[PDB]
Amino acid sequence: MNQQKSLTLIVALTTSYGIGRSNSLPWKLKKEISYFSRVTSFVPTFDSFESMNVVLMGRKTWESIPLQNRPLKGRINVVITRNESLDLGNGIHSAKSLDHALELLYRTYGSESSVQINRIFVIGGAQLYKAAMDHPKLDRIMATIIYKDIHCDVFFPLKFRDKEWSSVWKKEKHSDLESWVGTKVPHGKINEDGFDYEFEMWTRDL
Ligand SMILES: NC(=O)C1=CN([C@@H]2O[C@H](COP(=O)(O)OP(=O)(O)OC[C@H]3O[C@@H](n4cnc5c(N)ncnc54)[C@H](OP(=O)(O)O)[C@@H]3O)[C@@H](O)[C@H]2O)C=CC1
Ligand SMILES: CN(c1ccccc1)c1cnc2nc(N)nc(N)c2c1
Repeated sequence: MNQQKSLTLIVALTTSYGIGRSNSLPWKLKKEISYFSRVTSFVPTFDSFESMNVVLMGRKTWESIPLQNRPLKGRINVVITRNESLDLGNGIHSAKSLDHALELLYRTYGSESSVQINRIFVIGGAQLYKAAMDHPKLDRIMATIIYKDIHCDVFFPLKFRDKEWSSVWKKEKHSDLESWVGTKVPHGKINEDGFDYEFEMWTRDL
């Protein structure tokens, strides 16, 4: 009683699949973070009476977030680590794998509980992204494509926008991005502190 919900991956990456620098983001793009926050937080009106989304993230990503911004507010946060240690935790769930997270989530927020899960997002680590791309339930990438070869030292693990992956991964119409996301979303290049970036949505049949 586990594999009912698909997973969505959300990432901002350069054209050379760069995602990370010295354990942080290699840009500072306030509107891109606003998009990330709205997408990961958005629940249909009828359902936000008790439903919330889930953000699953790697322990190095969790450590990368400024303390003022943990746990990611208004979403259920779950940190994936092989080391059942202590992320001294507000209510900070921890699991040793992406499947252990889902089990913990379905156990914790059951069809009877006061808080109910709406959508489930994987928000990073390269290492956690790698696990997600291998997961049979993952069917959607909310990608922010950043059009600058920004120097990075951590890379998204699977070239999903490249030719070799084009039979599996398909980029959806911008109107299809909107209603999945449930809001008007800028179409085309956005410019914030020197780079062009744009919002994309890719899917892969289960
Ligand atoms: N969209 C973007 O642009 C994003 C960029 N980032 C950036 O990504 C970089 C971090 O990526 P990365 O270093 O790969 O870090 P991760 O966040 O993937 O954290 C890696 C660690 O988390 C745990 N982990 C990850 N996957 C699994 C798994 N499948 N099973 C069990 N444990 C797992 C392990 O923790 P342990 O060692 O405790 O066993 C692993 O050592 C940072 O620069 C951050 O800024 C992060 C999110 C988004
Ligand atoms: C890790 N992260 C973050 C979030 C809040 C504060 C500092 C860092 C972050 C920031 N922006 C993100 N943008 C997208 N499109 N996808 C992600 N997984 C993103 C993740």
